[PDB]
Amino acid sequence: YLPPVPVSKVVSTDEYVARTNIYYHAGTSRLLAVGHPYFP
Amino acid sequence: YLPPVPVSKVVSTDEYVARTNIYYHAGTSRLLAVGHPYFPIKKPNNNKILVPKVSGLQYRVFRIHLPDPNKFGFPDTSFYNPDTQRLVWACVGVEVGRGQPLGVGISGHPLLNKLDDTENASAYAANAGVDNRECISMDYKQTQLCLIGCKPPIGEHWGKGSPCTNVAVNPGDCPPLELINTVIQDGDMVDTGFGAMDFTTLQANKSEVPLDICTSICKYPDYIKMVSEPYGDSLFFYLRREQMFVRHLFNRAGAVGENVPDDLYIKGSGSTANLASSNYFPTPSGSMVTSDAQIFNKPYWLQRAQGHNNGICWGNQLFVTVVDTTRSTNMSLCAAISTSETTYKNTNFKEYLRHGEEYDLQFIFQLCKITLTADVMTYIHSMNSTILEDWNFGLQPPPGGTLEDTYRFVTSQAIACQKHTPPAPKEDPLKKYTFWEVNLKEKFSADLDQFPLGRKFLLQAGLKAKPKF
Amino acid sequence: KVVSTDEYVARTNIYYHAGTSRLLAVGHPYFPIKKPNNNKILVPKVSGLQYRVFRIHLPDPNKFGFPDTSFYNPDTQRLVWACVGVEVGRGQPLGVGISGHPLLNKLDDTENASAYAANAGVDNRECISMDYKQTQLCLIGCKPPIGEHWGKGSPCTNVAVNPGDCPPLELINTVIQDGDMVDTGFGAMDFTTLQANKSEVPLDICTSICKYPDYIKMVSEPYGDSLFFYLRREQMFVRHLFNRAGAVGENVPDDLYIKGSGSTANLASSNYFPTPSGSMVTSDAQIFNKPYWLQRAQGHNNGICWGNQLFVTVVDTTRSTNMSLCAAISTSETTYKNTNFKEYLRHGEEYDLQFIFQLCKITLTADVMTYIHSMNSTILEDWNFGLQPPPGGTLEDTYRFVTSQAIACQKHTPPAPKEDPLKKYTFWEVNLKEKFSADLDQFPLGRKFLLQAGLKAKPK
Amino acid sequence: EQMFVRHLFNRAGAVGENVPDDLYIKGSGSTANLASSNYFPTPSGSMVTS
Repeated sequence: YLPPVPVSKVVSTDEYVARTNIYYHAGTSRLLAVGHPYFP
Repeated sequence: YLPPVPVSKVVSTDEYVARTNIYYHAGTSRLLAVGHPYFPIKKPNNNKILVPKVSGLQYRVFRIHLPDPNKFGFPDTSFYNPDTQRLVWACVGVEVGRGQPLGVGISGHPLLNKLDDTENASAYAANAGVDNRECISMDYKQTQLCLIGCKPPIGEHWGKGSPCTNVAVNPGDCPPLELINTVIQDGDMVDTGFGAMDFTTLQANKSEVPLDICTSICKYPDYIKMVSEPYGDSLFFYLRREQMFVRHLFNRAGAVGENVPDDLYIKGSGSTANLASSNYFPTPSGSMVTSDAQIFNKPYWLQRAQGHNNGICWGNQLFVTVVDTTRSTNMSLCAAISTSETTYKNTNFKEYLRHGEEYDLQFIFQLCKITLTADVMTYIHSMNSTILEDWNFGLQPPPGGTLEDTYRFVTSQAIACQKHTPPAPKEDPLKKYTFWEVNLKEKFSADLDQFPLGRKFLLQAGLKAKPKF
Repeated sequence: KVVSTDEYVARTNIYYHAGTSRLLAVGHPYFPIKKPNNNKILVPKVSGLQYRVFRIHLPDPNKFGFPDTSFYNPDTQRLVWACVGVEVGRGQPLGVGISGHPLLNKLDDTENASAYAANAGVDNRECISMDYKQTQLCLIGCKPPIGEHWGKGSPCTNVAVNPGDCPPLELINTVIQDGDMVDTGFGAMDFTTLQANKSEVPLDICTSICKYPDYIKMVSEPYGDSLFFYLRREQMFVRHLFNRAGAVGENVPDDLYIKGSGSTANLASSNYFPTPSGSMVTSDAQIFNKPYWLQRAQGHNNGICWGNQLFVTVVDTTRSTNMSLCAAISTSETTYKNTNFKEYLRHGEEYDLQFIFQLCKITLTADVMTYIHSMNSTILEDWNFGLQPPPGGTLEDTYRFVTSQAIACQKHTPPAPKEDPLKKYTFWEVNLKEKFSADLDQFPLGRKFLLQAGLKAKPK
Repeated sequence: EQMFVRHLFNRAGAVGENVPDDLYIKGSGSTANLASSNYFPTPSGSMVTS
């Protein structure tokens, strides 16, 4: 044997991507849920 | 007194070996096993096993073959002469994956020699009848360990040998004890905290412990004798954590072997006319299990080991032995033989017990070459000569002797002559010793980047693998 | 003005190592085994709770030449060994053992009682057991470990002691011997003398005097050569609360309470004692199977072992596990019976010792000679410096004596093979004399000694 | 995550399979019959910390 190299490399994303200067944020107000534990 | 020179004094393997630039990886998909904890399942009339007996407390023994490097060419092979030299694999780093959700299992026995509680008793105990054995269970000591090296792990246990002959042994005598080393086989049992020995021979009652261990010989590793090896190639590395604590205190019940000399106490009377049995044994109790003390699912990195081997695996062969108590959870399910009747009854439901097992192995490796001179050849031939066979110098070949030309005579076998059978498959002397097997031979790859584990190997050494575009 | 030994001593370039194969011991925990009529022991009594005492001889260095001996004058000087580093191997699978006693003075539970207790009969003793305090310790030095215990002395004579009096107490040092017992948390004393009942504690300790080290007096030694080093870890916690039952020695003055009646007409016994309870054992708190490295110790000895002698004493509670097996006197009958099975109890023991050593020389002057001779002069005997001119002008041999004409009756001088004056004090023994080797590389332990200082692995 | 043991119980129902005898010795009287073999733990949460 010898390994053939039929591979496309799957690559680290940080290769082609490019980082910018800008940031944002958003968030929910809050979440609230009520129910019974044992059965519906 | 010196006294002489030659030993030649075993050396650090890192002397003559040289390290290369290339690395590889391969790993199994994964492994799973299913089997009842308590006893194996077989057809009642037959001896053939219907279902294999498996439980976490069974040890695991992994044997792993590697394909001969020197069959395996390279992208650029020029950098060495394959004639004057050889290639040998080296093991840099190792991982053990374990995927089950963590939880404790357990065992018991239906009949167990017991008197009563020793912790608190209002009045003196009752008279000893026949067979007060009861159905009681306990948890085993929690434990984690890991073992790696090219030679099988070396075990030890208590056991009975032959009493020196002066007094003729009568039935009921105390059999003498002997300390015994042995090779470790799969399916063997961890200590429960009762120590490594043979219950089968030394325990006649057969009821003195919970089932799982009653049959076989629990064994335990001796770091000393192992690490004591001159080459260290038994094991070059290991880790362990374990803990235990007391829960209950009981009494054996049976014929007293010996009574304490009176002078160690004072005569009783009435309820105290007689002395209760002297025996006591603890009930081991596992403790809080944490995600922290898990020693797995985390990479390891080796450079220097107590032995002189540095990650060298001779004969394309490598051993790993690992045992966990943490996944011991036993799921229990029920099947209904009759689905119609709407009144609950204990009659309708059989019960079975099956236990899950989840392993994975991923092994880094490094590549190495060896120069040959006499001293070289000598030094090896001392260590293990069998190694030489699978390699080809040169063979020796025989300066060590040649066969005298086996007789081949043309006979139908119907002629008056003996049988002859064409020989020689066997390459393993240890084939006597059974244990779990996996083959990797096909799985190697030359690019770390594509695997989860490896890229850490990069990250530890940094060094972009060179994905530029 | 005692001085730091490191003043006059000088350190050499050479090291050695040797060690035992292993040590192995078997015995029964609770009492020794002997032929019933005889006094001869059939099986030795052994349990982890017994202390261990290791005595180790070294061969005289100055009998032992060197590859190149030129670097010193063996006449003007000597050679003495030094102990750099030490290891204790322990191989058993870790697990806790236990003890009890079939008869124990007890009343009833003190923790919760619905109604007042019953009337005291005669002998309510019961069969109850407990776990001992888990403990680990280590001891190293050239003089034996000094123990201490409670004990009874002689009361001053004013009042004549009547039976039933409180014996006064005495604090007593002694040399520590093998087979002696750790504290259970009941403190070092003699039960045998001070406890008449003999049933008040579980068996193992009932016989002998448990003892405990006094760091003070020991470390108080002016030369420190008792022990130069040590470590300890231990823990305990409560489990149960009980009452003695017996004749009241003294009643509390009433004013400390109010009179009862009915059920409360009488006062229950005042006594209480805890039941010690060992805790969860871990692989971490194990202090063993790991190297040690000494440079400076509290005493002025720096690893000097005089008289080729060295002491190690170590006790563990962690391996106390007691395996129990059964033999069948009748193998035939298929109906289970408690009749068929005798029971025995045996307990395992595993030790190993590996000792680094360093090599050292001593110059002599008067000041030298004096200062030693002060410390321990017996040391000078085993060396060659001390002279000591002898006498002995004339003798008369009269030969021959069996000839039965009476010349005097005869030779009386055996008395001095005696070397150890402590030969009275028995304890476990091992001889290393034969085992030394000159090269660390071939041993598991040593190469670490290299690694700690690095240095070359040496060529090839 | 973390867990530890609290109690030890027995299923009750039709026995799926009986252990081969040779792993024990015949009972009698109270021991004439074998209790069910099963066991299962009762998991117990532990001290929660901030």
